[PDB]
Amino acid sequence: NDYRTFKLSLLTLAPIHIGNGEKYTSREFIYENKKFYFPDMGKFYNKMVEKRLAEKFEAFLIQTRPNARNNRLISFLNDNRIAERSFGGYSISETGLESNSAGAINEVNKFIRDAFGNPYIPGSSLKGAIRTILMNTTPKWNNENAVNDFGRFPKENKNLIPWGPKKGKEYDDLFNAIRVSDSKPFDNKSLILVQKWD
Amino acid sequence: ILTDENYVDIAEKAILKLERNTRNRKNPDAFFLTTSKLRNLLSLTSTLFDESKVKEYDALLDRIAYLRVQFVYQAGREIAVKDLIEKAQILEALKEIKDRETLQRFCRYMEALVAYFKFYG
Amino acid sequence: ILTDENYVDIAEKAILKLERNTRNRKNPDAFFLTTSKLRNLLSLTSTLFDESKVKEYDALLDRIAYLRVQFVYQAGREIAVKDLIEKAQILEALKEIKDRETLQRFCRYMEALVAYFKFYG
Amino acid sequence: TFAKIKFSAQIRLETGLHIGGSDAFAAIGAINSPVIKDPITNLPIIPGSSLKGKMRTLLAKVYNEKVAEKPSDDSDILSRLFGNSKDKRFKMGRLIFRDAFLSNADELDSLGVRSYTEVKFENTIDRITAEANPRQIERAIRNSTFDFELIYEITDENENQVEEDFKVIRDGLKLLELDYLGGSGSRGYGKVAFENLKATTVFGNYDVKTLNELLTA
Amino acid sequence: TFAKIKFSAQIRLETGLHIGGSDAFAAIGAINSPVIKDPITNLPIIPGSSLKGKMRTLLAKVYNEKVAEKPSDDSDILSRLFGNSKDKRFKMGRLIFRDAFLSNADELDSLGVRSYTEVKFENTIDRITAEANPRQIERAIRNSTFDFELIYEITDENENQVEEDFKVIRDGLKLLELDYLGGSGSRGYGKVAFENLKATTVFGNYDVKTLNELLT
RNA sequence: ACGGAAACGCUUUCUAGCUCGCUAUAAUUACCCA
Repeated sequence: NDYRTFKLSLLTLAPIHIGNGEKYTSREFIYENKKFYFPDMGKFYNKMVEKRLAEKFEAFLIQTRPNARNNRLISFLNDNRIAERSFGGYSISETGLESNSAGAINEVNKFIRDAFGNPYIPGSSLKGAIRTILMNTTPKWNNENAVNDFGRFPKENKNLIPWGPKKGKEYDDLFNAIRVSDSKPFDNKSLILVQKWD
Repeated sequence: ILTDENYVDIAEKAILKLERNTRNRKNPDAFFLTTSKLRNLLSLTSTLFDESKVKEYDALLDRIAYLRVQFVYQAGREIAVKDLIEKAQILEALKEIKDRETLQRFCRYMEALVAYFKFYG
Repeated sequence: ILTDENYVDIAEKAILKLERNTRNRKNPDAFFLTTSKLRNLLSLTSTLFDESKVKEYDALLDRIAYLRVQFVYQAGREIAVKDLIEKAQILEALKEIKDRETLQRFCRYMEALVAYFKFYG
Repeated sequence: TFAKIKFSAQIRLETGLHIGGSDAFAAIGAINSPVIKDPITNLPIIPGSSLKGKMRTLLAKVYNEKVAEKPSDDSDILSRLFGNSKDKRFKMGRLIFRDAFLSNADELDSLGVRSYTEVKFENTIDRITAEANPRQIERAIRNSTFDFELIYEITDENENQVEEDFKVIRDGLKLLELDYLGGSGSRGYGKVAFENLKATTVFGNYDVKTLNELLTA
Repeated sequence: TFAKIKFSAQIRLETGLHIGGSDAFAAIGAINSPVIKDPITNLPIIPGSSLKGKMRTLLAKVYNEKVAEKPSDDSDILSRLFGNSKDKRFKMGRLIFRDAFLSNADELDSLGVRSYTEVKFENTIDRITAEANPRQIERAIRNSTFDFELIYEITDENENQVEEDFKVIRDGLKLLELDYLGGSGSRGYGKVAFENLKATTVFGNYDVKTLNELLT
């Protein structure tokens, strides 16, 4: 067993967003209590085509009124008196910051989640994080990366770390040897939706 | 209606019948539609094509009913998409689904729009 | 157009009339076209060449339709696949396939393009 | 004599696996590394070919004195369990690896699962120009579990090598748990557990009392 | 006396069948190991030759008193049921295997199934160098069923050997259910299941109701 | 009173053995617009 293993504990000083490419729009959340409620919008439109409100919802969605308070789908619920909010999805409680005409955040990016809806950190993310550290602190991998100059200095060489099967040679592949696993999934009480600040 | 023998030509004719920069003739014929916004449109259908493959239409009818609303909301925000949901008959041909192989054909129509949009521009 | 005659002799003639790296004189005279971008289109025509031997032609109409989408989309991404589908008249040969004996002629034509792509460099 | 005994196990995934797959007619945006699935239930599969293939090459770091460079250069403990082509006596060797099928698909509806696979975005970042390169690769979900049959022939040529081979079988199963069974693997994607390691005779007469005490121990 | 009785059963499968046909030099990106397919319907066959050869070689491990170099050196229990080219008593030996012809194209089309054969994509990894070399091999899909039928002839006095021939034949069908029929085999590709094992007498007079219970 | 009559080109025989769909790869970057 040459498989020497390591256990990495990762503490979060700053908030970390990872993943998924999906984003809720500005009309796909509910801010009733101190809890942004992200519902399954298919069931939300199922429940509300039964209340004759699907045409009223289609009118709401292209309705750019001022005071963004009135454009964030709490106004559609409290306007037409919808009190049954029993949809699949999840709540994440408010920070208390990012305010007042509060609740008028616009587009959140969903954190990476597995099929159970429990979020986790994938090991491909943390392996790429490790890979920039290991590339930067090496005076063999810094030097001649930015190459070929043809299109517009277009790309890394990707071969300063020797990768591949490489016919004839033995199989080295350093970063096949480092094997980062994913995380056991944490609970989505741990998510807060910070904004961004340049 | 889009059928399995015409939708790619419909998609080409829809991407051509689509407005361009009248002014700013430095690299002209550039659309008033960007690649990110059209890939935003295709993102709505990419997570229904896989389940058109996998599972039954009677669990996807609800998600198509919300897909109508997703295209409505994207049409309302930017006027660039608003002159694409009318040129390409997207809201017309979205009501025309009723089974699996027209859901799949609609997702392929969206991919044909993205393909001809990359090909022209 | 390509008939059951010279359709392979077209494909070889398309590969020699395809642009190269005049630059990069470290194993020079190599294409801009990378062979992975071309095997991702042979993968499509290979599954159709296999299914045409079994299924009918009416049961391949959507599948064949999607071929044009990919040959458009892969052309809109790289300029190398763009002059692949321009030197080899692939979008024109795609419009010509109407029978299974013509589908298989296109599907073997793409194999000839891949065969002569590996044969030269 | 002749007997066939059957190693059952239940494969539990962890960070579930991606045994790469079929379809060329996929999409422009959707899953572009598909996983291998049943053609009829569309549930994910662990094929027995990948199980045997990882198991040989993980047992071959351990059981080859001289280095391999090919199968049919393995060391007559793996040639008899996995076959050579180039030994006269070790061609059909003694182990049949069936394809694992998804077993707990009803259990994975009591947990909130929309679909028995997941799609995972993965993004090659370029280190100069910082440009991104996304991909959506499919993998079976984490608590998926699989039936695992593995059938063993005991002829008279298994004179006293049955126990010595079952050491190797339960060494290979615990060695797959230290490695990943197909897919990215260095990025997650692999970790397999084997529970309920149970060997029963399906043909002939053989004692499975002493067999299930180097399995479960 | 003379009789011909028929063992009909249904070869369901699991980890579906590769049973190779032409290994002719295929196309460049296409299937490398095409499965054996019918000329008209283009559906798979489980032919009689594969069933007969598998069931000899699995019953040769069980019913041989002594290990045979060849089917000529098989025991008389198997030489009478599968024929022997060299024994005068056992030329044309008592069983007729028939090709099996995909009972349920309509049931599979009732399910969500496009093709009756799948192409599974597969590779070998070199041990030094770890090169990969792929494979596209065809595979008659999982829950297909196939019409299996045997014919057993009952001649002059084979009548004392009837019952303890069927104990053999049943046993052979119990060994195909533990082994694999056809290609690639030890990598999946095999599992069959004989269902509705019914023995009907077709020509002549034999009492199969005292026998159809043996096959449940 | 047909160079003819009588005569199954037939029996036996697994397209099979070996082979990881695998290698590298942070869903990321820029910061604004009316």
